[PDB]
Amino acid sequence: DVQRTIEVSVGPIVGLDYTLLYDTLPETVSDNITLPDLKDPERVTEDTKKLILKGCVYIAYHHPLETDTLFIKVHKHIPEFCHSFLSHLLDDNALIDIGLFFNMLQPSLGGWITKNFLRHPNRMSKDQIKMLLDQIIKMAKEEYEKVWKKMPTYFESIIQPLLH
Repeated sequence: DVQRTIEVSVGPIVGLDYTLLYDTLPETVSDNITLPDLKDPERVTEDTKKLILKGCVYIAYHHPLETDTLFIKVHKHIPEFCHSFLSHLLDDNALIDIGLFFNMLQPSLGGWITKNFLRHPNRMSKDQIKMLLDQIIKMAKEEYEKVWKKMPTYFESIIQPLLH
């Protein structure tokens, strides 16, 4: 029975417990996917990728104490898990154009978003970080070369302060 649990809990992201992830995601997400979907972004539709990513942002916002086993086995690995799903949805030389991305955000977050916040996401509040990550998922489908090509890692850098 040890092998039965290894089979289900272990997947592509090292250290992530896929059974605890499936259990922790909101039912609005888990009503629409299975645990094997979490292990294989390529077999998931674009819209279901976005639904999983939005769920990850939600449980990152509502994370448990960082000493809990659940945090170590799930939340600690959400940045890498989101990087994977984002890469599939959408290079060590390319950069992230903060100035273009700031303009892209004006219709949705222009009332409060600042260049400072985009350079230093750990300076945002938890509510702001959540709003930025949710907005990135909403927009995801020139700008590709400058912003979207680097977004999987930039998104990873934004959600990490949400976890603490």
